[PDB]
Amino acid sequence: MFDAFTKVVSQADTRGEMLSTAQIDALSQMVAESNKRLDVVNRITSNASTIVSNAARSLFAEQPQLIAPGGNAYTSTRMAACLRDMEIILRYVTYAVFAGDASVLEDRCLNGLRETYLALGTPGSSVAVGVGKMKEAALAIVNDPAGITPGDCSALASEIASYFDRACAAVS
Amino acid sequence: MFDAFTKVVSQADTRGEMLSTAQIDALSQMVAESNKRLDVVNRITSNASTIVSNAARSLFAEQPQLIAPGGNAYTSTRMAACLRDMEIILRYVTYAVFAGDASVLEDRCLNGLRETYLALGTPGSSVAVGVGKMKEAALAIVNDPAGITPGDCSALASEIASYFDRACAAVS
Amino acid sequence: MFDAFTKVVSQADTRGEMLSTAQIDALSQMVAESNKRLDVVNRITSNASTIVSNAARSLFAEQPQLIAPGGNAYTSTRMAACLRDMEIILRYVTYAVFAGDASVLEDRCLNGLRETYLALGTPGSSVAVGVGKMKEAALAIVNDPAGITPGDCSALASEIASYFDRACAAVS
Amino acid sequence: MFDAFTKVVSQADTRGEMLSTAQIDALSQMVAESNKRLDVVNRITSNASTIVSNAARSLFAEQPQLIAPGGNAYTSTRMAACLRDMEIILRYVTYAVFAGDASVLEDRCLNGLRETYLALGTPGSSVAVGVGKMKEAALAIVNDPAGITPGDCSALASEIASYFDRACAAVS
Amino acid sequence: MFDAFTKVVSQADTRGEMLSTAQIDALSQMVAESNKRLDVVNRITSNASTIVSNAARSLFAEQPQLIAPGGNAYTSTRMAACLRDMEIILRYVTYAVFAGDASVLEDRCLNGLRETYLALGTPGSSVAVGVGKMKEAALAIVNDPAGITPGDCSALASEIASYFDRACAAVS
Amino acid sequence: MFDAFTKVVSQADTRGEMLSTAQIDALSQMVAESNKRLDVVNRITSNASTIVSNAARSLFAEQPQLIAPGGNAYTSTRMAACLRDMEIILRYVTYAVFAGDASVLEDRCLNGLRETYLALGTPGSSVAVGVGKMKEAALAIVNDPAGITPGDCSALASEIASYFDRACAAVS
Amino acid sequence: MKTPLTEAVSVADSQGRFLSSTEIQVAFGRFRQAKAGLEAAKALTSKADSLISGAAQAVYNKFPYTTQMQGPNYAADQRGKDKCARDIGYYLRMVTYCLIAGGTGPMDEYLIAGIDEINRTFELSPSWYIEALKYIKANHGLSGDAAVEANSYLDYAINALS
Amino acid sequence: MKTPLTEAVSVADSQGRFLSSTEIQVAFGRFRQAKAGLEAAKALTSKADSLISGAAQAVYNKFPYTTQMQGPNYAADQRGKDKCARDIGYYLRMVTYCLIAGGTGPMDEYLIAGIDEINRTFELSPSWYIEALKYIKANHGLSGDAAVEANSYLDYAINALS
Amino acid sequence: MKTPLTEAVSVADSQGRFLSSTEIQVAFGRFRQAKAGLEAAKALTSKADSLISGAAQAVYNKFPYTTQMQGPNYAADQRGKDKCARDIGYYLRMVTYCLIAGGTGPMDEYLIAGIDEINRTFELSPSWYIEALKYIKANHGLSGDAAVEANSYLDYAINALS
Amino acid sequence: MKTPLTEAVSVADSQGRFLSSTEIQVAFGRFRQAKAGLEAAKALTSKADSLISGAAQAVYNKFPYTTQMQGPNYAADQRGKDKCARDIGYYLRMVTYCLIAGGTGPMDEYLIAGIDEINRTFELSPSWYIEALKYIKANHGLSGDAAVEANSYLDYAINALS
Amino acid sequence: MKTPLTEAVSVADSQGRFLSSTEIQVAFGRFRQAKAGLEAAKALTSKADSLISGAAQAVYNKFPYTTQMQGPNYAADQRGKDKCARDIGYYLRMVTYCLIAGGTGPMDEYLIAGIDEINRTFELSPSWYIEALKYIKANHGLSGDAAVEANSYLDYAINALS
Amino acid sequence: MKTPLTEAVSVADSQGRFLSSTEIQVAFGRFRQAKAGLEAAKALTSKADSLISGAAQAVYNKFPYTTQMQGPNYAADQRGKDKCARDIGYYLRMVTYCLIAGGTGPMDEYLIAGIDEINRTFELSPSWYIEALKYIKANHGLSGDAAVEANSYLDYAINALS
Ligand SMILES: C=CC1=C(C)/C(=C/c2[nH]c(/C=C3N=C(/C=C4\NC(=O)C(C)=C4C=C)C(C)=C\3CCC(=O)O)c(CCC(=O)O)c2C)NC1=O
Repeated sequence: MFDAFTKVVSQADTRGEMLSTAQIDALSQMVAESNKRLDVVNRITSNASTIVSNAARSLFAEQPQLIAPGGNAYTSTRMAACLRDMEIILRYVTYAVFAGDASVLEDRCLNGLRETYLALGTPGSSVAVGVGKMKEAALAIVNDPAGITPGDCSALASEIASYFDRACAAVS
Repeated sequence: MFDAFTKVVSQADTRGEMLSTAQIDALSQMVAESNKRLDVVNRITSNASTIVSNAARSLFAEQPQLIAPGGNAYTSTRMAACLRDMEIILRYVTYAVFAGDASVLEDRCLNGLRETYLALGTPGSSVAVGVGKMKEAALAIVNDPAGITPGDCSALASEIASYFDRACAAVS
Repeated sequence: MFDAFTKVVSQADTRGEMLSTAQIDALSQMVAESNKRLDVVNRITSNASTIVSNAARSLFAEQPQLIAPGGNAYTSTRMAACLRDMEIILRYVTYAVFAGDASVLEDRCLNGLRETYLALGTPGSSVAVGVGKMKEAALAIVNDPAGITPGDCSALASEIASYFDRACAAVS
Repeated sequence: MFDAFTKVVSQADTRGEMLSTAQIDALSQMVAESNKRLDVVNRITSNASTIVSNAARSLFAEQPQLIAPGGNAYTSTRMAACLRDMEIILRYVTYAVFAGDASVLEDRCLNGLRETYLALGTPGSSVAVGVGKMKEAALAIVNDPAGITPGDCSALASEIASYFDRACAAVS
Repeated sequence: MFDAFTKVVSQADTRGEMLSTAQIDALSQMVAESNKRLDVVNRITSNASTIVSNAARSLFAEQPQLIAPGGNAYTSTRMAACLRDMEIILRYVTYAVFAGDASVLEDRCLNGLRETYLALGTPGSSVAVGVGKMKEAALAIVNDPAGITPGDCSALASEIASYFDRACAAVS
Repeated sequence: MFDAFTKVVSQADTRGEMLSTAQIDALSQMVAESNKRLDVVNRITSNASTIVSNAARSLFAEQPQLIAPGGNAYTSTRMAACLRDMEIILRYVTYAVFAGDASVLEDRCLNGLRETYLALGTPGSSVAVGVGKMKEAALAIVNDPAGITPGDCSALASEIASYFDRACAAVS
Repeated sequence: MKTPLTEAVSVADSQGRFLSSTEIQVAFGRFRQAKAGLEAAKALTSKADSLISGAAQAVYNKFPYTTQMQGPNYAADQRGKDKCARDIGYYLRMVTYCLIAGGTGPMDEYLIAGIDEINRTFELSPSWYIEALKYIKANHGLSGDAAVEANSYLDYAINALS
Repeated sequence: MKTPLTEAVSVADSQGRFLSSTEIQVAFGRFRQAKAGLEAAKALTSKADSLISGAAQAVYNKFPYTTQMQGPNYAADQRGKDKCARDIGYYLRMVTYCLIAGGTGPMDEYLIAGIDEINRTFELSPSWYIEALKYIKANHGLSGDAAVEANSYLDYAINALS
Repeated sequence: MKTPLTEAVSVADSQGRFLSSTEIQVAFGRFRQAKAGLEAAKALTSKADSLISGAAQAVYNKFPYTTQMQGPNYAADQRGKDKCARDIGYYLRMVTYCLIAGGTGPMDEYLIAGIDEINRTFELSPSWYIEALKYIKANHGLSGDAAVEANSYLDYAINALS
Repeated sequence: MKTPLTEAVSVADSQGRFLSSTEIQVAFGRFRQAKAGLEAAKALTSKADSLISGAAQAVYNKFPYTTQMQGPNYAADQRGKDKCARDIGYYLRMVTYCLIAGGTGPMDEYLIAGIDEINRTFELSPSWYIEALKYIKANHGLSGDAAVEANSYLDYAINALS
Repeated sequence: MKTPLTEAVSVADSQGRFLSSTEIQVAFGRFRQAKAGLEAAKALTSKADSLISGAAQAVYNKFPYTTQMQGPNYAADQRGKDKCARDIGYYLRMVTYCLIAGGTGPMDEYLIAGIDEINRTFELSPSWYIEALKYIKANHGLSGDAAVEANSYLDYAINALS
Repeated sequence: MKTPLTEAVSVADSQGRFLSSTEIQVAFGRFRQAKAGLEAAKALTSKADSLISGAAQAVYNKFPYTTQMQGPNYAADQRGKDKCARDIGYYLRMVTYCLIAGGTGPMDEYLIAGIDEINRTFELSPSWYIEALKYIKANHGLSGDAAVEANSYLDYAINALS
């Protein structure tokens, strides 16, 4: 996997180059804003199970066919499985945010997922809706002005939404 | 795997229903005829090795190309393996009978078998002929009137043939 | 795997035949020339690391793109791997020579290799060039008149080139 | 392991004898009273978790040192493990009752246990106290006249007490 | 393990010395007589199963308690195992002879065996009697003048008896 | 394993107490001087191989019997193994220093070691001499005034010496 | 699944053995019990509605807060009451399945496995369901073997939740 | 061992489970079968001597060479005739054990495991024993369940040797 | 255990590596955090009694039934009320330990592992403890980094219980 | 397969090694043995017919019942006598192969592996074949190393069957 | 790879855990170190050409035979002199990479793994490179934390080669 | 160890087999080669001192810097010159052992395993030893099979070091 640094480093290496001082300045900038990154990781994590449970509940109300007997989330093995996936996707999104690079999320979570769902009969579009709701709730928790040093987190919010969107796209 | 009971149960769960009293009566019926079912399992089992050896002998007499040097059942490693498969198919057929449902036979024995033989160069048609022979001998042993309380075992004979027929189909 | 003997045996078995005295005489001939065979194996083996190192060095000089940063043999993991493959192919070549039958080289080394390289991005044509250079150096070392009882090794030289050619073909 | 039958069979075999008809009558007897045995198994089993939890609670009340910080059942890892042992012993006691022979309980549960606890720093005597408590509650459940065909279960109650006692002795 | 060569080598290495020409001449002597060594290996091996079966038979006739119900070789699992041990000892004795050094027999067969038998309840003295019988039959087969170039095999006979003796001592 | 913090925590837990503001104050003190601790870890680490090689060379000079043929460090397998043990001890000492607690060194390295050496024939006293040499060179490297902010590192030197001495004691 | 028939086959298959007198005895066990079991499932089915309301009301009685705390995990509104009756329905339905099959299998598979995660996740209390099951035992009205078998499944659920 | 009671326990123990209705059904199966089984063991025991001689005799009739080839694997002498009766004895005895236990277990463990090595090693022919077993079947004179169960064990030995 | 120092060593050990700049940076991270963390642990310790009562009372307020249902899993008597305070005490004490160590480790080891079994076994509701923890967050009165780190441990217990 | 050449190569390959003096000495051993071995295969081939009938006849003599018991495993009819000679043919042919290759390999692979199952399944007696091999030994008329090596494969078959 | 950020994630992922305070402290470590580290990479980059020649020259000075033995593994011709400077460049470039990433990772992956096989294969002496690295240490002219971290990577390469 | 006799036995043992013609052929190979091999070990032994000095000197000539750089890895003093000859002695001694045992075994075990660590650790150059070995080849003065086998061990050492 890559973090924001080693992503740049690996690209440099295949060119046999040292980083341009422009590149280094970009990284310096990312460093200077890292407190905000870490806050976002802590906040999302600190609400993982309400993020997950709420989105799940909400999804089910919108899509009752999912939990009607016969639906993919009917029976406890399956509901459990379904909740577990929500948590997993959220886990890997937080990883990518912390590392500052989508690779962990791409490689270990999303890659091959669309095919896994197809084979199982799980409706991807539905998962994506789930992911769509977690993303909203997450961002709202990130952006909450209470209890934090006031500043602009909007670039970060934009990045975090990016990672959620990838997850949703990867199962759609 | 399913037995006759859990097969119905699993269908009823996917519909979120309890069994209709019709369905319960059908299962009662199967219970009432269960002594015959157990007799059939016992009798085929108690003759497994003559069922297998006679069918095998017969098959080879019909198809000498199988045991001519060059042929798929030539050499001890292969003859052994070939006899072993006959025994295996017979075993799973008796399982299905005992359980009153094809699933065990389908899932753990026949599924993937055609592909195995294709890859090996084993002539499936020939295995099917062997199965065919085992089926005749089995049924004759099942239907033998001597040494048993007389009754009608015809529906059961029909079911037992069914299972044999599935196996032959699965390699043809 | 087969050696020269068991190759012929295995053929004879699929026909149900004992070997024709023509076939035995062919083997006797191979036995009578076997000291040369063993010399060739010993000689190539005794020079394995210069055979490999010189061919590799040479290859890189002809194909600098391989070791330019970005190239498939750039970075130590990859250079080591690439030298290791060189060594491996030569190892199996000497096996086939010692056994007097290509099977070991075919089965355990070449089969699947084209695909491996394709998947990895390794340029097979390049490997073939390396194999090709090893081949030249091996034969020269085999044919060196110094320090050995003079005789004709040409048939053997022909065989050994055969094996190298197979390896080159198998990745081309 | 042995059940009541095979226990006697194994003993007869090491003497090369068939069972004396005295021996067979003894087994017939045990068969005739088998409904009671099965009730006892069903009854204890159907109350496993109140048998365990109540004993456990009671033990801790008598021995608070066990759940004072520093005591062997302080911390959740430990309390879990402790309750888990209670449940395990109880499970093996029910097995010995169902099979009508102590072997399963001796072989797979008690043997080596004294030594495991010594090594860990778990106070055996305390475990014994817990087993004793489960014993009382078990027997009361077994002997409850409510909801059952009335009859004499005393010999069985004596057997069951035996198994518990063995478990207590084995850690004492 | 050691063979006759590496035994001497290993001893020379712990002294940091090359072999004394006396020590080399000793090994040359062993080399010169090697054809007889190989004959002995072939001949015992070629009769393994009569060597074993005959000794086992004779042992049981001398020691009927062994095969009386209750005795260590009673039941098929046990007789099989007992026969198997006879064959094993014989196998490792032949190894020792072939290698010209006791180490393979010592390390992989005899070491720990006394203790295995003690724990099992197998009467070692008995096994020793069995070994002692295999020894007699083996040597008679070695020393048979028929069908071989006449010569003196006495030193070898002495060595072979040595190995059987070790085995018998190792369980006595 | 414990680090300085969790060692104190675990002790508090077994008493069921929160840390005394005394104990917190002691940890605060350790935190304030932590830059020096990390320098010591870096410094020893950055010289691991000269620390080891120099120590080992010196040991052998003092103790030639170790590398005379027959001696425990004679032969390449053994010399390698001996050098490896030197490196391993030094690695675990640096661990204990970094964690500020002897546990990792005690648990995963020293415990059982005396017995290992006994069984192998390795002279522990010698290993302790080696360790003792490593200790000297390490401390000299730690205490070197060149290239660092001047300050007092004596308490830390005293600690570090402690860990080495434990290792030496553990094999003595 | 855990049912006498499929478990007999499973052991046999896992040992590479044709069935023997042992497995046939199992079958005998199952088929004789089935008489009681089937009858019991029928009876339970025909009392379905009554037993479900009955139980739900029992739970609300033992735990009144559940009919009046705000929040999706309770039954203060219709939504919640429906969920609760649904779940109880599920338990009863499984108990009928177990009776039909002659083993816990169906409940193990469709209900028990992962129940812990759900109740933890959705803040449902096992205590509540235990009451529901207790009520069904006291009020199913079966007798003889039908009663004893049914109860075993009910006590099985209870043990699973405690 | 393969008996209904010990297998019930083993599956439970291997799954870390308390026994349930399934295993109790197994025990039911076993205990009803036991009535026939025990009675059959009784009958076989009391005909022991006759069945054994009769079988031995049957074998010597089908395979006359065995009463007259020299060599330790045959019964041309008293020694051989005694071994042969002994072995047949052993088979019968195991068949009684199986009846008593309700499964092939005792035969699997005392007799079947390693049989192939013995017969190979000592050059005994399975065909001979098969004949002994076929004779027992024809002549035990059991009827009803006793007969069926006893035969299942005799055919089981036969299948094991063929 | 999960603490920056011990995990740095563990990775290194599992990889057979001497420590490098990476692990030194970890220590840097830990030691800088520790200034806040230690102060925080101090503050919580000196408010121990007040936070505990306050929390217990909050749980009793949100869930009044727990102060008046008969039975050992509730706090309708002194015994119960003591247990409940004791448990809350434990949570707080763990949160201090976590601050001191710089990670969840101590809570993971002494409290989190096996929690699920206890609550299931003793019929304690995770909902209750979540309220206790919410109260401690709202009332510990820390600020700055101390507050953020302490809350991360409190929300971590919360996540573990939901 | 088990032959000096392919075993030399296999050890080497499993050790990831180029071949060395050791494996070269193995080839030397094989190549010197081959002079005798090949000549021996030739001689055996040119007596094929005589050795086969001779042997068959030898078996029928030792075991007359085989030429007259009804039933497919015996040689009472032409069919059975053909099968029997065929099988003996196979044993001889394998023995030639082993001489050619210089090891048991061909026999191990084509004949030995699974023989036990065949003889058990089709009720063929190993004793019978052992006699055939004994006869081939007594009558192949080889001498010197040819004889020693050939017998080694004949006794090997014998051992395999006892 | 070995960097603070990716290692943090790896441990977490291998443990199936969301990130906690521990991993956030790691990141803090990394981000504070990054200020020095990045500045250090910049300074080393701007002195690239001078440091590389200087080092090369240092090696040729300590080991003069290298500028005059015939043969491809030496720097007696332009070809060799270029290679040597190329390799020293690689070392420097990796050292910058390490500073950027905050760990040995880039060096481990791109350069260290397999270095032993190269030097053995091409007869390059680790001693030579060690001198280059020593020179770079003496001459990079960094100070403060930038020097300390840079040197840790240079010493790391040195340890790897000795 | 790698020698024809012990490998023969190992393959057999790992296969659970008695030895056969294959393993006997291996021994034949070994025993015939031994005539040459033993005589070669003798001749090497009697030229020991001359060969060792000779080689050490060759090394010092090819690599003059080794007799005059300061530092414990070189031969600029008596101590270093003694070490060097010692080591060459060790290589020669192993070559004799390999001839005696008929394989690389003794060299693999006593010398080759771990050599890479030593030379890395003590900064010894493989190049130097290669020259020693080349010298021994050019000067042992053996002929015929003695020469060819001896050289195979010398080249073997050389391949191990490059
Ligand atoms: C442990 C071994 C064991 C076996 C093998 C066994 C068999 C068995 N077969 C049975 C019945 C029977 N078996 C048959 C069998 C046949 N009817 C046919 O037409 C054909 C020819 C056959 C079988 C296909 C019939 C008709 C009945 C009576 C109907 C019934 O009881 O279901 C019965 C019930 C009682 C009886 O009539 O004796 C048993 C117990 N019981 C055992 O305990």
